[PDB]
Amino acid sequence: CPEQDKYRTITGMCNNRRSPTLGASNRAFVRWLPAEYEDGFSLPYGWTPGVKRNGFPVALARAVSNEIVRFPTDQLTPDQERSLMFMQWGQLLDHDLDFTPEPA
Amino acid sequence: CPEQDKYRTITGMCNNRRSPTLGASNRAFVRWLPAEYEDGFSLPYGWTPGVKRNGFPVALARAVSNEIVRFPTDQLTPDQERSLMFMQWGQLLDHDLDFTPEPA
Amino acid sequence: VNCETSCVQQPPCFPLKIPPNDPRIKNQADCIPFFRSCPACPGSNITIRNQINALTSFVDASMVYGSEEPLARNLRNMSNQLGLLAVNQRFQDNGRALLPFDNLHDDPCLLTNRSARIPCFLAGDTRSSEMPELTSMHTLLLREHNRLATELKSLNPRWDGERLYQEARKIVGAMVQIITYRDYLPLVLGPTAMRKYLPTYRSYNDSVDPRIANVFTNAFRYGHTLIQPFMFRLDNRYQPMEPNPRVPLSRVFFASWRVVLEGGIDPILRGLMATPAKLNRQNQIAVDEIRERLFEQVMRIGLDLPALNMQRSRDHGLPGYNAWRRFCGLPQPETVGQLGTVLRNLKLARKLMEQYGTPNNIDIWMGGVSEPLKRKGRVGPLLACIIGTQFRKLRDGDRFWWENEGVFSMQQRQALAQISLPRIICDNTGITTVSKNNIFMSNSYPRDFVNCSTLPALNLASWREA
Amino acid sequence: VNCETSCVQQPPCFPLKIPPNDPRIKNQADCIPFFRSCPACPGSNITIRNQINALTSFVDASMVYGSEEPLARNLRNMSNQLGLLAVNQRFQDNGRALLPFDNLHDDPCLLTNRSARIPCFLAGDTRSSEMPELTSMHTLLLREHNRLATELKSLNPRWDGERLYQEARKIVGAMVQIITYRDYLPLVLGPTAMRKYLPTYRSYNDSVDPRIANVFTNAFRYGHTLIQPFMFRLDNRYQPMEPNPRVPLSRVFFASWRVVLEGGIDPILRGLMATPAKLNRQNQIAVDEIRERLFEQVMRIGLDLPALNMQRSRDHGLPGYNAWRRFCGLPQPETVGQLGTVLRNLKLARKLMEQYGTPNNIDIWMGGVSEPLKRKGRVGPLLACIIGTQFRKLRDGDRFWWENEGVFSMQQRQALAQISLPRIICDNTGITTVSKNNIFMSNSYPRDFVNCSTLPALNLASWREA
Ligand SMILES: *[C@@H]1O[C@H](CO[C@@H]2O[C@@H](C)[C@@H](O)[C@@H](O)[C@@H]2O)[C@@H](O[C@@H]2O[C@H](CO)[C@@H](O[C@@H]3O[C@H](CO[C@H]4O[C@H](CO)[C@@H](O)[C@H](O)[C@@H]4O)[C@@H](O)[C@H](O[C@H]4O[C@H](CO)[C@@H](O)[C@H](O)[C@@H]4O)[C@@H]3O)[C@H](O)[C@H]2NC(C)=O)[C@H](O)[C@H]1NC(C)=O
Ligand SMILES: *[C@@H]1O[C@H](CO[C@@H]2O[C@@H](C)[C@@H](O)[C@@H](O)[C@@H]2O)[C@@H](O[C@@H]2O[C@H](CO)[C@@H](O[C@@H]3O[C@H](CO[C@H]4O[C@H](CO)[C@@H](O)[C@H](O)[C@@H]4O)[C@@H](O)[C@H](O[C@H]4O[C@H](CO)[C@@H](O)[C@H](O)[C@@H]4O)[C@@H]3O)[C@H](O)[C@H]2NC(C)=O)[C@H](O)[C@H]1NC(C)=O
Ligand code: HEM
Ligand code: HEM
Ligand SMILES: *[C@@H]1O[C@H](CO)[C@@H](O)[C@H](O)[C@H]1NC(C)=O
Ligand SMILES: *[C@@H]1O[C@H](CO)[C@@H](O)[C@H](O)[C@H]1NC(C)=O
Ligand SMILES: *[C@@H]1O[C@H](CO)[C@@H](O)[C@H](O)[C@H]1NC(C)=O
Ligand SMILES: *[C@@H]1O[C@H](CO)[C@@H](O)[C@H](O)[C@H]1NC(C)=O
Ligand SMILES: [Br-]
Ligand SMILES: [Br-]
Ligand SMILES: [Br-]
Ligand SMILES: [Br-]
Ligand SMILES: [Br-]
Ligand SMILES: [Br-]
Ligand SMILES: [Br-]
Ligand SMILES: [Br-]
Ligand SMILES: [Ca+2]
Ligand SMILES: [Ca+2]
Repeated sequence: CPEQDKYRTITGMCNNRRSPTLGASNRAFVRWLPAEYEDGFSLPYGWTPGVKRNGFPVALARAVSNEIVRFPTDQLTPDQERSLMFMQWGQLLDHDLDFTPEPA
Repeated sequence: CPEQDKYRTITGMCNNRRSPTLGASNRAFVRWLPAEYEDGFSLPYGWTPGVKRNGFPVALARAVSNEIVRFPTDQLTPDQERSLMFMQWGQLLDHDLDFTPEPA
Repeated sequence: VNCETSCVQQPPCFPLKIPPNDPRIKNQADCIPFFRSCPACPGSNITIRNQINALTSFVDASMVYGSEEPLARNLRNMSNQLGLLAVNQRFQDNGRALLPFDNLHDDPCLLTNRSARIPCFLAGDTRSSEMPELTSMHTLLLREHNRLATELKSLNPRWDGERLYQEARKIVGAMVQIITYRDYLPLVLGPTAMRKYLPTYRSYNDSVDPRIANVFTNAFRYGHTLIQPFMFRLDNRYQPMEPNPRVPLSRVFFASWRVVLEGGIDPILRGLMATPAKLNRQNQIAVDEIRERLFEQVMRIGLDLPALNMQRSRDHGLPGYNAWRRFCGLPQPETVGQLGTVLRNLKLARKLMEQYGTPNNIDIWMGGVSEPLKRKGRVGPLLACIIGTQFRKLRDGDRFWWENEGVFSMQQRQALAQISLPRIICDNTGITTVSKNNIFMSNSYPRDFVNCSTLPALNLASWREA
Repeated sequence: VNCETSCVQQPPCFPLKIPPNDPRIKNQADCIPFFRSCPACPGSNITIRNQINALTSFVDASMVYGSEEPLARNLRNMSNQLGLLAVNQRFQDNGRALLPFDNLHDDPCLLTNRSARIPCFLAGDTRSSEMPELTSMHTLLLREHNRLATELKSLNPRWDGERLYQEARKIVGAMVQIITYRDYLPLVLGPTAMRKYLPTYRSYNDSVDPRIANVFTNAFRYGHTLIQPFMFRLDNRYQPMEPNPRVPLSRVFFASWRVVLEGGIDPILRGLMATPAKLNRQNQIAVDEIRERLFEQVMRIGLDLPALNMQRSRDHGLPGYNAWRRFCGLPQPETVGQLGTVLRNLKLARKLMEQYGTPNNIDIWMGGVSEPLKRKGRVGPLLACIIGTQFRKLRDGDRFWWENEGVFSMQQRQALAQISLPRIICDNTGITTVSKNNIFMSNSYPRDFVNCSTLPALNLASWREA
């Protein structure tokens, strides 16, 4: 890291001089809690048939969405004190903060 | 991880059910603070000639040892309130807790 | 194994299986496509699998400028010394600049309208074309950068291209920080959570880890609950702009052609300002436009965004609801009765219990969006803790935070204190009537609107080098 | 390559550079041997390099049983159903068990006495032969395991090998936890730091991270300041064991032959009980036996343990003194004056600043051992915080903590509460007079001693299956 600079680097490198990669791009996320995998180190819960999580069957993501998230659109409640721009700034801001790469 | 167990595993595996590798052998240490490397990710301070750590030269470990740690053996002070066994249990306990492997 | 065309579960695919009596997919041999997030350390029999953030964590407008040097370079106009971002060289929006096109191998945008032949846009971030309302915001900030760079060239003749770009980039970043912490975050968290997680700023603290936490990537998806089933477009007097004023969201995803061929960003920005967000209710969580028809036009099957969020949290090895409550110092309900009390909704607690068996296994996005919203806020206690904690770190642990001593002068901070999203819209669009501050609260025209003329534009006099 | 035989700085080596006019290493271009700790994720251009713990973090006597299954099985006597640990088949210590020999590729113990031909010992941990005193403790617990297994076999005749082994192993682990937390840590931390970091155990908490922190591997090396320059051997009346009762440490490292051929473990264990440890003082930190002559018989030149500790902290990317002070909630000295105040020693602070320039750069081991010792403790505030925090986690985060509900019966816990290191020595050696509790404080014969006959044996009655 340069002893002195004038602006941000494009990658975020050197924002934190004592630990130069913190906040920079193409770096592993920090864990606020230890990860919980089916095998303890790499497989996601729900990967292996019959394997439970903490004493209970893993619920299919699609089943939870069908059962709890699904709702009749005509019931939709317009937020009287929020503009749709509130949603949009959110997405825009999320896209300044994190993008999690996947294989093509 | 089995449902129930009366004994510890040899590797420490499954001591923590939600995250079964926690405390288990051949795993990376947990970081209580972000690592501080010369290049931010791997080179140790003292690796690259001319590279300072936070504005000051990296002090040679052997120089620190010579100037600050070295002392006349005949000046050694016997601890009136501790046995040598106090030292020895420490090392024995240290060897129950951690071993940082190095290539042969 | 092709995760997009096969339902076989093998690295790196983690297809969502289909339950019996599914409302849409009656074929249980089918599945919802899912690619596992890239591991930080591939094949390791030592590390606990982690995922990667491809962007800078800092609120630095990296979605405008890019998070990698090649890209940041390719996004600049390097044909003169004006320090501008490159614009579209084939189309303009009523005289104004569009984002440049991208060169994608399997461009999804083209598939949204084969006739149009309009590819995806190229930006600081790779998702700018995902919805036209997002594309419009990228386009806005792109224009603001160039405008600033232009005015900056006026105030300081000597400043070269590099200087112009960086100084303009610095103001845009500050604008994103200001809009975010002054206007956006308080309405996300509410009064109490804002006081708690974002106390008054003091100054840069180099021990404050500014990295995005794995859990944030999923919790901040709380926004999916705010999505309306339509893209709303209005004319200069905020009336429905025919012939397609209310297009289903399932026909706007990656539809860059709509920005280019259907009126530009003005009708889109007006729609964002004068249309109410959807409110998150405990039995009205997320609309089918994203739960049943996400990306329908650009792949073999419609996706389920809420389902993807829960699949992703497991892909990422994220702890369940109670672990996150504990982390946040919030009580951890163990019985359906306890859950009912925390949720102030016995019916919802029951549904969650019958799906998960224990509140310990509720996926973080599902549990998070399930809590009743805090007063004058739009998330519950858990998400408030997770989002507020994240943003405090992004603020306090940023050496270039706009308020940090040394970044801007006292008079420069005074000048930036006058910026607003409405103002930016006024400076880079044909729209002359804009929402009153706070833009994220105002949503009813003409009641919550004012002319641009009454709003002072950023005074850059204190940027004079003289 | 071979980091042991050249001074080239290339992976995996990080040789220590020598300062000009070094009192020993006069060729300034030469070096002190050093191999980088294995990275958790080799050659990664994404991950922040980290190091590996090859052991179980838990206080579970893994230094006895092994932390890997194949080794674990190889330490066990599988020639019968007595659930015993394997013992040396070539030698005995006055009719008692020694550790078996290991099968090393470049056995360093062989080098300590070429004519004796005694290889290193095989144990749960690979460093058992590092010094005979350590070897003696390893041997003691091996005997204790076999003793417990035998006693349990008489009480529970139907119990097979596996059961006896597991039950004995469980008791041994419990003993190590008890001696460590009841007798050892209080004398490390001082009463104040003990109440602070080690409050009354309540119960197992599955959310407490029990992993060893990277900095602890370096901070717990405070014990190096406790090392005397000799191995003291005493006869059965606690007098000097002739002809050589005081062996320079530089000639006992990896000297397993001394255990086998020079009197076994009794003289060694008496030596440990009736000789004071070295007191750490600010101008008497660590002796030259380890600072100039560490491992002299098995290396090209003597190593420097203090200097290795500092090089190691850098290899591991550990933050400097002030960052650790901050982590611990302790005031961060920024000037020589301030450091002088914190250390209660302006001269020392001055020497540290001449070497380091800023307190922010002082290595954790060096800063840590420099601090004035807490009352009735053997470390300062910084090390107290780091060590205390680590042991709390190891206790609270261990599902098989001896006091955790369901591990042992109430009757068993009461029995275990009566164990002590002095009694274990009585049970497994020819020593009949041992130290008064606390064995870690007691250090003067005959004053601090008593007959084994006045110490009751562990009551195993409550292990009998009804
Ligand atoms: C079981 O053990 C759990 C772990 O406890 C730790 O280890 C044990 C051995 C003890 O030493 C213990 O003292 C340790 O805390 C324990 O869960 C823990 O509970 C605490 C208290 O609720 C949680 O702290 C809260 O954290 C949240 C989130 O921020 C934290 O994490 C981030 C990321 O690392 C940091 O940047 C923050 O600084 C925090 O460390 C905070 O929002 C919250 O503070 C807010 O609220 C308090 C009260 O109003 C205010 O004082 C603050 O200003 C804030 O407004 C706390 O700091 C901790 O996250 C959690 N850890 C885990 C792993 O879950 C649990 O309670 C134990 N259970 C029992 C029965 O013993
Ligand atoms: C600069 O920021 C630093 C980081 O601050 C955190 O994040 C920012 C964004 C804020 O939200 C802030 O509130 C957060 O704390 C900040 O340094 C931090 O300072 C605190 C307070 O001194 C430190 O907490 C202390 O930690 C030690 C060590 O244990 C911790 O770590 C272990 C293992 O990793 C965990 O398991 C523990 O739960 C802790 O998290 C504790 O020993 C200590 O608690 C004891 O002392 C108090 C007071 O006597 C008692 O009441 C308790 O019962 C305990 O006996 C504290 O919890 C924190 O470690 C430290 N973080 C870092 C990175 O250094 C710094 O002060 C800021 N400076 C300025 C000028 O703002
Ligand atoms: C136009 C509205 C939005 C979408 C269309 C959309 C889509 C997604 C998709 C496809 C993902 C990935 C799903 C998966 O795991 O496979 C996704 C991720 C994230 N979102 Fe979404 N989103 C729209 C809108 C929002 C809003 C308003 C958000 C915030 C208020 C929001 C957030 C997020 C976050 C943080 C993620 C993770 C990003 C990463 O890769 O790190 N989204 N969204
Ligand atoms: C007979 C006394 C002791 C030694 C001889 C000895 C030697 C070492 C060596 C060679 C290392 C590694 C040095 C390096 O990094 O190159 C070392 C590491 C550790 N020690 Fe040492 N030690 C003796 C005695 C003690 C005592 C009394 C300790 C504790 C009270 C103590 C601790 C440690 C620790 C925790 C380590 C790191 C272990 C790891 O690999 O994780 N030592 N010691
Ligand atoms: C660069 O700037 C000049 C002047 O504004 C403009 O004519 C040209 O189109 C720009 N180039 C690109 C690629 O945007
Ligand atoms: C596709 O774009 C064309 C312009 O090429 C436009 O005429 C047509 O309306 C669009 N098709 C749809 C289905 O919207
Ligand atoms: C196993 O135990 C039996 C009886 O204690 C003994 O004969 C034999 O030497 C032991 N074997 C080993 C390898 O220790
Ligand atoms: C080496 O060991 C032999 C026994 O094999 C012993 O007689 C001799 O004294 C030892 N040498 C030294 C230098 O101690
Ligand atoms: Br996380
Ligand atoms: Br650490
Ligand atoms: Br273009
Ligand atoms: Br998106
Ligand atoms: Br208008
Ligand atoms: Br043997
Ligand atoms: Br050792
Ligand atoms: Br005796
Ligand atoms: Ca960013
Ligand atoms: Ca262990």
